[PDB]
Amino acid sequence: DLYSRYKKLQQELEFLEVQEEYIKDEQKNLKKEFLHAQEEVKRIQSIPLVIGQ
Amino acid sequence: AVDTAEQVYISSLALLKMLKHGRAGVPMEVMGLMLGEFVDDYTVRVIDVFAMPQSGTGVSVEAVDPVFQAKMLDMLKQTGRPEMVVGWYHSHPGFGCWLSGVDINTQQSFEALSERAVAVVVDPIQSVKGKVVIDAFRLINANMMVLGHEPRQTTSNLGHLNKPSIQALIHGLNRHYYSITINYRKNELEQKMLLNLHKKSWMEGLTLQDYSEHCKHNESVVKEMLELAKNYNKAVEEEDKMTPEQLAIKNVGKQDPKRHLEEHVDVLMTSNIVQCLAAMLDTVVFK
Amino acid sequence: EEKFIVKATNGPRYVVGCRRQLDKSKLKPGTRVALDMTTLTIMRYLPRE
Amino acid sequence: AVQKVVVHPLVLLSVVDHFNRIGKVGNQKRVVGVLLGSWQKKVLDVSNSFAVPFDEDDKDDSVWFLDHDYLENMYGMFKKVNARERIVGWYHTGPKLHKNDIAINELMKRYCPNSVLVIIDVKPKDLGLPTEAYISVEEVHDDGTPTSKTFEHVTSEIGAEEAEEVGVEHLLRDIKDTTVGTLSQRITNQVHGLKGLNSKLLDIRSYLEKVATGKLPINHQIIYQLQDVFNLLPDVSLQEFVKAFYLKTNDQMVVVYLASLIRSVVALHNLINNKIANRDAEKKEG
Ligand SMILES: [Zn+2]
Repeated sequence: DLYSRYKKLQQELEFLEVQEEYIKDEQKNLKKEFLHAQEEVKRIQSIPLVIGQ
Repeated sequence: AVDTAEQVYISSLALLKMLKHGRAGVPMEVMGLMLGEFVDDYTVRVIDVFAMPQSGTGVSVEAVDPVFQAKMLDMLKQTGRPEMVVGWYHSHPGFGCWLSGVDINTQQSFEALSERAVAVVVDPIQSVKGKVVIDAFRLINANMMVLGHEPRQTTSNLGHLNKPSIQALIHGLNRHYYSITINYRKNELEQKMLLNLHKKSWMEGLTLQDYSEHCKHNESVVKEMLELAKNYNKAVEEEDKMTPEQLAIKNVGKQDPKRHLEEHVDVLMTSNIVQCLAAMLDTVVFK
Repeated sequence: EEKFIVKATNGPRYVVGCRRQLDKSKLKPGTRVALDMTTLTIMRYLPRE
Repeated sequence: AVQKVVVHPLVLLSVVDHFNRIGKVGNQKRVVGVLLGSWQKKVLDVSNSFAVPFDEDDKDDSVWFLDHDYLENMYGMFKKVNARERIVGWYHTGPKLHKNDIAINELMKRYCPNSVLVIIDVKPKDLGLPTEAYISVEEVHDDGTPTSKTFEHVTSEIGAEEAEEVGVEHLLRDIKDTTVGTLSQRITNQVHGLKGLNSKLLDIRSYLEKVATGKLPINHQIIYQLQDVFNLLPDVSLQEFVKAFYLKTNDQMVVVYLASLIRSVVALHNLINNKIANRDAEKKEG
């Protein structure tokens, strides 16, 4: 189990390594979706309107 | 006494035609027709959609001219549009998208032929430009009041039918009334064509025209905007001089809703235009 | 200068934009104008008598 | 007469419908439809249109089929429902310009006023603008060739009025707006080179070929002005533009200062919190 710990840990290494491109995709895409929704709720606001008090 | 799960297929054709019908959606009552072909019971497809001339009588069963109808339909038959009418659509501006007595009566009269009779009501007037989402309508039988209301399977789409979340009209008019889900369809041709056309719509003809314009406007127009940007940034900085005092006093909780960060970040994003167009000018000068 | 405030006869107050046709010459305040039910645009003005 | 025109995506989507209702014919030749718009105002505006059957012959190219009755009926009903739009001209989906098109357009040149011709592609593989507006006028030729119908290129733009933008944006949910920033600008700054590359490569090759290897005197005279435009930039040494480069690089320096200073301001809260929050959380942990 001592020498097996290495070979067993390699799987965890690859598993933790594969998450890099994943979080890259998330952080790059969700900000684009963020500005998307931002402009979506921004275009809701229009100049012509009624003035209250 | 059998009922299945029906879903109304909507293409870009009928959508755009209902947008033009939206421009035609003036308070004067209007008429419209929908055409298509029925492959089976639980699916319905619409393709050919046109408008109708306005009248002073408004929407009524008498307003529809049968000979003119059959005439235009025949003119569609001699052409490349061999589809039977799948129903009719209209507009109900400002009093709500619901159906009145005359409307449900002429609906009852027009559903005598087709058992389905898809009913679509578009009202762009109070509808925000944020969402073009529309809800198709259906007609329940009057003899089903004894048994359950809607004997329809696939209940997973009711959450998608929950878009009209208004707390009045829905369970208010829910008696002897209901709706149906809406989905779209797109192929590669329409996708590529419309995407390229829209990208070109946001682009130029030769695409090299209005770029160098702004590139050479960076030393004239943008400069003033940069000066104003520095003015607002300084207007923030004068408060930022007051900030370390508060940071030396409280530090607990935030009483200032102003972020002061992301805005300046956006200012930097507008400042990066010079850097991005610098390489452009380099390419123009080089070759 | 591009967008101003309008006052209806019925008493509610609104705001509109500027049409690409008309210019800033007659856009100056102190002149009764006209509006449209759609998009609240301006076809022309309404001279007082 | 007309400086520029406005073409809405609806008609091209109607062409998509033309490629829709085909139903696997095995012919799929050019189809001539009838375009509608407003000729009243100086700038042309396209709202909607309809479709008319059009057929030709395999061998003989002079064969063209139109319909007067169907046209008068469709335009009649369309004028009945909407009086804000009238007839303007026609268009074809053919990638190539046939010689018979002058005879096809001659009909609407007689019955109707002057018509504008629009040429598009059957397969949207073209990256460039699919719609080319061509006005039909009679111009005096310098070489002395007999007066004939000449198609002049007119600039155009693709836009929508109000609801069509919403419909397109909703049906797509893919394309992005202007969105001033890094990626939106750099994408253009990348692909534009290809935009010029494929176009120029598709042009100058056939140009070089047809000039030396070809005939049918299309009046090459304008191409001397082409080459002249190519000679308008005789390899400037930039020696006079050195000061301009200095000013531009100075503006670049301004961008540097602004960026560094602003980022230095933003770093405040981060390089405070990273300490004060962590030390407090750690000391209050146990
Ligand atoms: Zn009403």
